Amino acid sequence: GVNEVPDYHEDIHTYLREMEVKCKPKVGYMKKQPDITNSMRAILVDWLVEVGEEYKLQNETLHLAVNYIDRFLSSMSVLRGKLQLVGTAAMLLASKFEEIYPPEVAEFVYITDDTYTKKQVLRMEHLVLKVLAFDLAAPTINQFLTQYFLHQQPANCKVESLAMFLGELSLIDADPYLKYLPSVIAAAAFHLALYTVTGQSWPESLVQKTGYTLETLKPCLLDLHQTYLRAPQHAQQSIREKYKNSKYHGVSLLNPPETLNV
Amino acid sequence: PGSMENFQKVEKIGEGTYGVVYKARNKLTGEVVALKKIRLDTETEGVPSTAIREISLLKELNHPNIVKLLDVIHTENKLYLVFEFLHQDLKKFMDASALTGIPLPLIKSYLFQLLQGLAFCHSHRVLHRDLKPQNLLINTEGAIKLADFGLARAFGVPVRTYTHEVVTLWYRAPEILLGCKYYSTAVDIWSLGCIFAEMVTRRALFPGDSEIDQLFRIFRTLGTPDEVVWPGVTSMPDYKPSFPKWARQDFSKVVPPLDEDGRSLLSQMLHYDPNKRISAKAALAHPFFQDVTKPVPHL
Ligand SMILES: Brc1ccnc2ncccc12
Ligand SMILES: Brc1ccnc2ncccc12
Ligand SMILES: Brc1ccnc2ncccc12
Repeated sequence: GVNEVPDYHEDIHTYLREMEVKCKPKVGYMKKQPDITNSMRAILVDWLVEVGEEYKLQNETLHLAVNYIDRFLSSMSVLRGKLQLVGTAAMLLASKFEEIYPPEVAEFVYITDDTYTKKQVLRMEHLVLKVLAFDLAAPTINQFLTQYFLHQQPANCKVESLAMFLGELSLIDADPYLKYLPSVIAAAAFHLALYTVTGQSWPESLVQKTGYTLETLKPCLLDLHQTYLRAPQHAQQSIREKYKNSKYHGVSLLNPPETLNV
Repeated sequence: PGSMENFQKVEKIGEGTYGVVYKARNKLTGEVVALKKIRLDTETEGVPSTAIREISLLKELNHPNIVKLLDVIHTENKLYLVFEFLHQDLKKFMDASALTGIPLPLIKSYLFQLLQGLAFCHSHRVLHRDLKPQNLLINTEGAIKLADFGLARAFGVPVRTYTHEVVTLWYRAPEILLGCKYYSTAVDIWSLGCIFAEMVTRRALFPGDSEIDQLFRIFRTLGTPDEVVWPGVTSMPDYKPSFPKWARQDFSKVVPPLDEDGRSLLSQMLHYDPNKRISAKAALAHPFFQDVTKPVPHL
């Protein structure tokens, strides 16, 4: 019914596909950042995961914030001492965009341990808005995932939660997920989730919707599959901790499959 | 791309939440614009979420039936939204079109354009969520455009739970009034439905003074809904069995001057069940519009 917008779902999907290309960060920006690294970004993203858990924020908000961070770091050189200020302003903006009840600015100041002032946070908010030119309605992995979900026959909450988890893991590591579009990571995540839980594969019906096959997703899948296998050892662990919760059907406790068989 | 030194203020023309709207003139190009000032010096939480949604969503919606945001002047204590100027809103026009009434060609033209604008919104994952005549701007050429996207929201598919009790009450869809967990594009259609009726009668179709009075006014016109007309209704969070059960009056009594085609379209806009309620896209093909044109306003 109308909650799945049947008269507009195609138009929307087509429009997000176009917009994900426009809202895309530069794949090679870390090497051009003098003072920050993939590892510093991973620490930041893993922290924003924890911030969303503490403030009971939508998963969509987290994804928006990272989109904003990556786009910002694509044109703006940032000292490591200021990396977190950017991420805080990013999470505030995402929250004001996406959440019914965003946390107050004071709360954002508080989660930074008074590293930064309220004045610093509000000034970085204006800068990110200037650098992004207010282009905040960015497609996220989640917006694709939720549409992919409508193709499940039948629907499996473990499939859905496990896809959310995997897509979320991908936020942590610019190498190699900066090279892949939201829509392609969501497709890898959905297939990997479906295969893990039920043994089934990317459906004919999503080939029709997306144009993606297992042929075209294979690069992101091989990466995502490694990230899943290695996730217990990753230095960042907030996402796994998060997906132990029953809210997400404890999907981080499922065993990854050893092999994908193409 | 712009600066306030090339604008000349002319007169106040309105008010939003974050301040006044001003008519101004670009001194280099001649263009007439509306300036919406958003207070930031007074803002202790930074840029308002209303403004962030308004600006981000409007930069993407380039359509002839959506008010065009031309520019954003980001000073340090001030934020100025530059829109194309339109002369009047639909509410002012309806009040000045009394005694004569709005001519059907123009009602039909305006409704048609409104549907084009809303459909374009819905096609770009955008709910307007405050459609009412005060927020629909008309020009001297015959255009009408959706405006005030301050309560608007980017939706995902399927929708999740968004802010409750949105839409000015007289225009709020029943599924919001019943506190449903999820609402979708159909809430905007409901608003246009009310507006359609309103253009014909020049008075609001459901002028309630409370959420419950609003429901009861709706029920007394469309009949109290049950599981047959609207499966789920008796389960909705704020459905109550004690609701009086009113008969659906014949729909030709709701808006007597309306013709067969108009009635058909209005009934489909005010269907209880958000799943059966017509979409903006489908409504464009309805025979009501078989002879539609774009005439200038008569006044
Ligand atoms: Br067939 C076809 C084409 C485009 N999109 C589609 N989405 C879902 C199911 C089938 C589709
Ligand atoms: Br014209 C115009 C554009 C934007 N907002 C407006 N608010 C009030 C009156 C006219 C407006
Ligand atoms: Br525009 C237009 C032109 C001709 N016939 C039409 N029928 C229905 C809706 C719009 C129409």
